[PDB]
Amino acid sequence: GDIQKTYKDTCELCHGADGKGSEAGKQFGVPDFTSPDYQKSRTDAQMKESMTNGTKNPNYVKLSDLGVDLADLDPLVQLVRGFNGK
Ligand code: HEC
Repeated sequence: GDIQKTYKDTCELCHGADGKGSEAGKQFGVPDFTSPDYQKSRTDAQMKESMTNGTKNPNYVKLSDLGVDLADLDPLVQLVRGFNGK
């Protein structure tokens, strides 16, 4: 549905259809969302902080700069969690 469409349209280019990082995402330095070790290293609040505020890393565009509806943040975090263990 709508959240999966948003992921396909403005996240998958970097994060990949499998969450592991496309060739582009690996060039930019995405994490591996399928890694259980990566997943458990971040709380949901920490993910949301990065997505809302940006990080120290100049390669990461905060999601409001991508134009993403702020109401999509929580479901996008849940979608990212969905890659865990795949
Ligand atoms: C390339 C241009 C990207 C697009 C489009 C999106 N993301 Fe991304 N993301 C990217 C990088 C290079 C990184 C790591 C380095 C950094 O920029 O900070 C990330 C990181 C994330 C994370 C992890 C945050 C954490 O605290 O561990 C999440 C949860 C994330 N990205 C989600 C995400 C979503 C939902 C996107 C579409 C709306 C999206 N990203 C786009 C690179 C790129």
